[PDB]
Amino acid sequence: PAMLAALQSQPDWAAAMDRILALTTRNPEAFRQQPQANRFSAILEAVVPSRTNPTHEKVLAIVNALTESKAIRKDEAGLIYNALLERVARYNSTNVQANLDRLTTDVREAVAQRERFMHDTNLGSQVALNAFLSTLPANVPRGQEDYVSFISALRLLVAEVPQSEVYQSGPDYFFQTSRQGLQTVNLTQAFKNLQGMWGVRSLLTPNTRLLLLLIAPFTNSSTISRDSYLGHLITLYREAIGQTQVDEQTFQEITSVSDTGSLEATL
Amino acid sequence: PRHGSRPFMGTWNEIGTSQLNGGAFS
Amino acid sequence: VAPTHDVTTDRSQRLTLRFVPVDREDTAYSYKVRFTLAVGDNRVLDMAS
Repeated sequence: PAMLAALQSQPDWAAAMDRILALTTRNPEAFRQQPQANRFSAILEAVVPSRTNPTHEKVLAIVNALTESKAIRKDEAGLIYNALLERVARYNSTNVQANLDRLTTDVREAVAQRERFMHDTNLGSQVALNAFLSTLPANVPRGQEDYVSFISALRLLVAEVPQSEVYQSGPDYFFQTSRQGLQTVNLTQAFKNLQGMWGVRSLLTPNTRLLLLLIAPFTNSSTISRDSYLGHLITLYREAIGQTQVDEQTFQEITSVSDTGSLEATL
Repeated sequence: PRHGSRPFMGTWNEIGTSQLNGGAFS
Repeated sequence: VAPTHDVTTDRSQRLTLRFVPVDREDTAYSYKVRFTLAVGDNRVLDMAS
């Protein structure tokens, strides 16, 4: 967000007194040959460099930052830029003209948090979930305490699938997405229909089934035993996921050999 | 009628500055 | 920008040079003139001129 300001403005002096002096490597005999007008319009630069006025540049180094995180929309950085320039062209001083400098050489460096924001989704995945888990009932359900293993598999899923896995709080009911596409929106305040079977050995509306199928991959010997339903189903969903991988590769193979066809004797 | 004729590895008008006839300027 | 000192010359060259005829023989149906073309030195004349 700065070199995009460098690569939007500011067309050096070492590179100029490295060429006039003929200290380059590839073609030293470069500056000598130019017309004796250029060679007298580049020698009086690396002999008495001309000052500059950097405000615009680093101000453009701030706009290109805002509009890349999300404030000032892409189409408004022609009013924001003028407004910022005129503000910093009023109150300017070594005061502000520096306070910028720090802002521009910190905003491009203090981007690690932003990177973190999208590397553990600690923006709407764990802060939301670790909020929703605090809206759950007490952590002592009656039947079993396979509860905690499931509720931890949920956190692991949300933390190890950065894709989007956003956890909205679309009003009273917090709902889990499986991707920004969102074609597996399962309601996470509607598994207070699993605070039923948390411990037993057709009452699951697929919404609950959707959550089970969504996390299952991330369950191993955790939700465990023959803890009824919740146990097996998870195991059966994992088995079905493996079989689905098998059938996926099989169908690609059988359609690369060559119409419903494979879809029948696969499904 | 025959032409052939030589001189064609391109042209120079080298840079660091650009072409001749002027573009626009009596 | 034009090219400088390396294509032109400050020494007094000439642009249009007379070559008054050296020898002019003759006949009825003909005409012989023999000039002595001098291309100076370091000059480069192209015949088309």
